[PDB]
Amino acid sequence: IWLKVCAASDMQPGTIRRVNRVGAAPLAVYRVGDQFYATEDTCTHGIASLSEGTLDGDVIECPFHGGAFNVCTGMPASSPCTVPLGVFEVEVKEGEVYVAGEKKL
Amino acid sequence: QIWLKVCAASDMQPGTIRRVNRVGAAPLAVYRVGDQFYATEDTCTHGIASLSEGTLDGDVIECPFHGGAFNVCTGMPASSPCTVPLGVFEVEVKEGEVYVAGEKKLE
Amino acid sequence: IWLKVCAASDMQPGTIRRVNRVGAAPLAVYRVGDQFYATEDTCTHGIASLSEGTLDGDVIECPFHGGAFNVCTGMPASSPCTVPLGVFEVEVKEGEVYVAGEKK
Amino acid sequence: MANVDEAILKRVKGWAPYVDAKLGFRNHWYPVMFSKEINEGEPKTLKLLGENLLVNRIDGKLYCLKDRCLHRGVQLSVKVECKTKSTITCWYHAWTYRWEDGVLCDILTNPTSAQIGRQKLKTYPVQEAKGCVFIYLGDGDPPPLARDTPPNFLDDDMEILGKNQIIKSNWRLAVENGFDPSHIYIHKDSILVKDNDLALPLGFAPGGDRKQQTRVVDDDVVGRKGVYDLIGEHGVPVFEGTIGGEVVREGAYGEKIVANDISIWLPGVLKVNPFPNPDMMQFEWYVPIDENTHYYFQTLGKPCANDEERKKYEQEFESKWKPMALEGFNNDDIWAREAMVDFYADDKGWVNEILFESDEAIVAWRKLASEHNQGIQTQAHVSGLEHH
Amino acid sequence: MANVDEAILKRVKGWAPYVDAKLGFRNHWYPVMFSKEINEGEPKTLKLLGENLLVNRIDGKLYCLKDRCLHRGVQLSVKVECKTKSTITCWYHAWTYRWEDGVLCDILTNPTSAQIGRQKLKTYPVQEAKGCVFIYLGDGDPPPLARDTPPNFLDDDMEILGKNQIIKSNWRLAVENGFDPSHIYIHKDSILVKDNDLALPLGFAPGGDRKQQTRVVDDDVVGRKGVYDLIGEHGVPVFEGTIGGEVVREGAYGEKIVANDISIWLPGVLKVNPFPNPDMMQFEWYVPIDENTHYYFQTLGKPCANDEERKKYEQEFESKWKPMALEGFNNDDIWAREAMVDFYADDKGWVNEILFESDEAIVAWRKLASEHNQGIQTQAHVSGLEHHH
Amino acid sequence: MANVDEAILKRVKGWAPYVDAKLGFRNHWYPVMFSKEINEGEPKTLKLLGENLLVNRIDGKLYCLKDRCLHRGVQLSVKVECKTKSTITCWYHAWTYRWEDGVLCDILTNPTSAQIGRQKLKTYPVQEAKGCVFIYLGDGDPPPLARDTPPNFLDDDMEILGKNQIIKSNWRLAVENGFDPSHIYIHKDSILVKDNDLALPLGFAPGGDRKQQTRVVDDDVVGRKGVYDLIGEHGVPVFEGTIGGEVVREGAYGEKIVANDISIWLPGVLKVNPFPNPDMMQFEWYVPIDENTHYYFQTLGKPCANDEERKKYEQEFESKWKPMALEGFNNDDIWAREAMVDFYADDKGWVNEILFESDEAIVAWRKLASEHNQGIQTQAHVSGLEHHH
Ligand SMILES: c1ccc2c(c1)[nH]c1ccccc12
Ligand SMILES: c1ccc2c(c1)[nH]c1ccccc12
Ligand code: FES
Ligand code: FES
Ligand code: FES
Ligand code: FES
Ligand code: FES
Ligand code: FES
Ligand SMILES: [Fe+2]
Ligand SMILES: [Fe+2]
Ligand SMILES: [Fe+2]
Repeated sequence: IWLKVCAASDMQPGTIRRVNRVGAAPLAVYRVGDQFYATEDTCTHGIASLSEGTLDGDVIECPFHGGAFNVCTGMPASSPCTVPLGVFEVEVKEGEVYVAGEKKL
Repeated sequence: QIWLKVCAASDMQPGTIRRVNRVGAAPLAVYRVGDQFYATEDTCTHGIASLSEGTLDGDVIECPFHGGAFNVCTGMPASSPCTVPLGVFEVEVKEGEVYVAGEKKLE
Repeated sequence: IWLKVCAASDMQPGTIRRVNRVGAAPLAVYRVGDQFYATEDTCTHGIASLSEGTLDGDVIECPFHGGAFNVCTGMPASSPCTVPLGVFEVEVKEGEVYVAGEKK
Repeated sequence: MANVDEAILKRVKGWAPYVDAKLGFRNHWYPVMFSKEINEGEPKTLKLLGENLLVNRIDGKLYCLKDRCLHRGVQLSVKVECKTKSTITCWYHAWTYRWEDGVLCDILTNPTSAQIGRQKLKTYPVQEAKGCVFIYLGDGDPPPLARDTPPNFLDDDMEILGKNQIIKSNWRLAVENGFDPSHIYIHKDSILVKDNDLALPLGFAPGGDRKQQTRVVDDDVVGRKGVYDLIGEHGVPVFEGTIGGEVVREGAYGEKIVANDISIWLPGVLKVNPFPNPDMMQFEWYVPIDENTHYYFQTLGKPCANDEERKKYEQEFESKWKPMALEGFNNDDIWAREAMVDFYADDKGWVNEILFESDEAIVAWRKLASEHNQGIQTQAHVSGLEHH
Repeated sequence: MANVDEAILKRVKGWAPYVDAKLGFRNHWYPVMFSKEINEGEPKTLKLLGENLLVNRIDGKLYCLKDRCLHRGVQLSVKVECKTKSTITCWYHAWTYRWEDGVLCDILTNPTSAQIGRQKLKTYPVQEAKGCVFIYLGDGDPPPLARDTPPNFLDDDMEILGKNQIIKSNWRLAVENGFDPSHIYIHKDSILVKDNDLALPLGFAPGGDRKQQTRVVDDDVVGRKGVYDLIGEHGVPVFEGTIGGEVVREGAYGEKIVANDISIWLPGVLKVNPFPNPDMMQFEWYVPIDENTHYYFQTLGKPCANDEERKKYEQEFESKWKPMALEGFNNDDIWAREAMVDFYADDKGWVNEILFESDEAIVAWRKLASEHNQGIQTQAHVSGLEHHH
Repeated sequence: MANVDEAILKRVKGWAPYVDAKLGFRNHWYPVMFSKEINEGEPKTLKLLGENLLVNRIDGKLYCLKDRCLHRGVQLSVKVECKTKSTITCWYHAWTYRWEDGVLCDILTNPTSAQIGRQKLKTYPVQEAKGCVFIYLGDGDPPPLARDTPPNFLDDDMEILGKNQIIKSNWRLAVENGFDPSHIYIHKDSILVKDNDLALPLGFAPGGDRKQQTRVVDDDVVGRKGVYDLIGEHGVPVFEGTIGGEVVREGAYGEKIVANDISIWLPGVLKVNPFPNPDMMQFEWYVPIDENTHYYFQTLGKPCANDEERKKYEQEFESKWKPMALEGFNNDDIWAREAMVDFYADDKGWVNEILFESDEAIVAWRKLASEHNQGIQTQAHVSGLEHHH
């Protein structure tokens, strides 16, 4: 049900990490200080990889057009984005970070 | 009709404006700049606006329609689009009572 | 060879003096502080006289279009000037300003 | 929402929103054509409030989609491809949208695309009433149509007929030409005056009780918002024009009394009652197309209890009303609007205009529109909303 | 004032006002038409310095009113309604003004309006001289017309005839093309050269003494300000054009000597003497209509002592001078002006131009104009002057 | 450099330089006409990257000068005056330039001017290859032409034939449409598909990863920069278009397989191989003229070992390939490009576009273009580069 991403130690606060999932679309895990979050890697406004964007607090900015999303809620934060992002549950069990195989309900 | 009774000098705080409606004649505007009183026609010369509904900035009244303005003491235009001088009416206080002339100054 | 131009003191700091030469293009001598420099006088972008321009540090600004040159290297400092100015070495000896006879 | 230089908006404190609304007011209904002009399965194009739209009739019902593909921004109308009754396929990369909800349901160039079912093309509510096509150029479920229509336009017995065309002037210049009491001076030679034996003064001057002549409506049960200029009941009919005391022109001393009352209503529709005949009414819209143009949507209403009357009216309209009134009378309004373009084109006319007494009603309208409009259309609404 | 990007204006320190005067100089007299083109009660429209104007002749006298109703800013000329001999009524709401002082004297739609007698439409002085109509596009009492006319234009016996048209180029490009000693190269094949046996070089190059060829006039008693380019007496006629030392073109070796001296005067009028004949003079104005266009007001003057001579000159003007000179010679000046539009259109040409010696006269003009003009016409003058207290 | 709102450029981090390159990329070779279009001593005008240029053929060799006199900025072409075989003289004040190096060698109106030999009119390298005229719109010594041409275009046995015209769309819209894997849908009804029995799908259902969708070439022996469209390598061709599971359209089931090889190269030239027939190739340029227009320079290449084959090919070209392919097929590309103008005209489409899978090809090009172009042409290059110390 869950996937092993990395150790909380490997990620510095404010960094991003792309999670490739063979057979399915890629995910993006963001470390906002001490809390980890995960959403679809693909920007809902196109075909850009959010993991290649810029993270400012709990907001991720797409590299293609500057659209943005709240990595916690998945909701659009900056135009041109209008379609919410698919958010996936994350959990840190014993220093390591895990991400649910399917997006939360 | 020479002098029109407006109100007690007390009924007006510094930097305020009061409209004086006259029977059979155009309205006037009495302005209190500090402890001094001045008066002009109430209708902006650039249109049909009521200057008494405008903003008083020291001794300059700004029309609410287009932002034009006049010096309340001389009646001369202070801000565009106003170009026609306002008619000025003498004001005097007799025993704490404000009075405004019924006729404007000539020149 | 050298051309005796003037006495160092004949020029106030930050001023420019035009030096005419019979049968040759006029030159401009600049006094930057207590240092002296020389270049062709005609702006390379037209017919303007740089000696009637504005001196800012070691850069002379043409009065016509605002183009400019570094009076030391002669290289353009501001558009529309593109053709380098001719530079002439200068030497001050005994309070007298001398400028090279030919560009160098 | 920032369409005009801020220095100017700061100057017109009484109605800055109105001056800023160069593209019109968003979130209001607007008539753009007549029902008879749009047939089943034949998509039609038009621009409203700067936006390119496509209207189609499917099973008798109208649907409106923004005429701009989500992909590369081309107009679908360049080459219409309606492959199934309920959809339209962009001619470029075949992105396919449903007319009913605008959802991107298929993409022929890539049936596996992750965009399918995850993007939506903008749709706008469309309603037909009195043979007129109304489009709600706004967001969210629409308010009732009556809110944006003048009183009586929707009466069951009211038979509506009219014409529409594109005029080159901002919609506001049209509005202020129409709701103007003194502008009828330009209609003193219209063939309608003589030919219909109308009683028409050169101009309706302001009577003695101003607050009685102008009536601001903001208590209408349906939510209508507008202003009345009660010229006939409070204004003064000026029939003899003078210069230096000498009569130089006279109004028309006909027997037909018309234009008893005139009213302007958001989003910008004028009602003239009664006109062009004592037993009729005129309802005309000045619909914003872009900042330089508007639709001059003219309608004439006349009660009709039966077809025989509807036909008789239908004949009088084609043979007299339309030719003599809608055109013979109003054509002069067209170039009049055009004539004000230059003064207001740079937005500075809104500051330099020198108004007089009869403009009192127009001023009331500017304030009412500023206070009660449902939104300012901006160029960003046209290109795509922007925000950080 | 602020018609051009400040960064550019700061660069042209020698003549910023001139470069900024894209709309022309306010407070100067400008010819706009000939007297015979405006008859009694025949209102005529025209744009001068960017302002729409209406001119009318009442009892023989000319009057000029701004063609823009004070009310909603429409042009009164869309539908002229001169209800009475002394007034004009706007076709819109009937505001009525007096041609004599522009006073709003009546309002047919509201006879009791308080605006009546309390508003005034802008008026401009108009004056006829030598069959030409001059409008003083300025404020306050105008100066004598003489100040804005070239010497001799107003002489008692000087008979003036001409032609006028609208040319698509800014007025300054016209001025500089006219007061340009080297541009006559474009006229080497003009039919006037051969057909009038003119002696004309390919160009007048700078003489030996510059300050001697150019004469800045600012001490003229009538107040006129201008610059002379003494090409004939101080310049060098170049008759053999060479490339690599080889002769590829020669000027004209006719007997008639013309263009001894040329001078440009504010607000922008050129005087070529003598031209196009040894016994004639040419006076031409480049009047600013807007930033992209100007009136090319051409006049040819020739002394005439009586009607017989005046009529004789008129016949010659129509049969020879107009078609052979005004058109045959100056038509090339028209497309020459148009050819410089793109370069200066963005105002960048005033910085990127690469001038040579013969342009020294033009440079002198730029300075004189910048220093002695009577005001810079701005867009605000057109829309309505602005100012915050 | 800075042709677009800075707020937009800041948003397009993946390819800001490309979005900024409104006017095209400077320092690259561009085809502008065919050799047969310019004859000996007959100068021709054209605009490239917004610059007006003049091309002449002298002693069989081509020379290019900027069509703008240094003096007052007029186009020399308004009235061409080539007075000696090696020069061109401005029609205005006779400044004369050498076609060889653009040096101001003479001034007929002032032979002793100090400007002579002290100024230089901009010149650009010009090279003829495959019957096409290429101009290096750049500064300094030009690189080999092969750097800016697709592989095989310069092959010794490659016979090149083509057509050129001006199209109303920014050059980038033309490039992206040409390299767009899914734009094939607009060609479904082309006469070429039917008359040449071509197999043509409606599009492709992508297969494999993103990196596999294209092949970027960052360096060729000659420094070429380009991208290959590999969508068909692991992608599934779509021959039956469905809507709601219902078949509403079908691709073309012809037996001729073409376009197995599609690549776009800087400065903006597409290579489709083989096309329009299994034994030939298509190389087409989208040359920037100004911000709203480009040259659609089409060429078809076919190896030919002798003069007979070249003759036959030429006959095939004029009788079939030109009308059926170049026009019959690519005409739809022309209006497709025009259809995207409005959305990108305000530069906002670069932000609001909603791309899908096949656009990976376009994205790869935007990045390659952004990373390897040799310079951004700016409006300043057109009027005159600007810089204040
Ligand atoms: C006053 C009187 C009549 C009218 C008007 C104002 N505005 C109008 C607009 C259309 C038709 C008639 C009128
Ligand atoms: C030199 C020589 C003659 C003329 C000139 C400059 N500029 C002119 C303008 C009009 C008519 C003649 C001339
Ligand atoms: S693809 Fe992310 S904002 Fe457009
Ligand atoms: S009505 Fe007062 S400034 Fe216009
Ligand atoms: S003449 Fe010096 S910058 Fe132009
Ligand atoms: S632009 Fe419509 S499907 Fe691509
Ligand atoms: S616009 Fe002239 S009277 Fe109203
Ligand atoms: S503009 Fe070419 S020589 Fe003067
Ligand atoms: Fe009307
Ligand atoms: Fe000339
Ligand atoms: Fe194509």
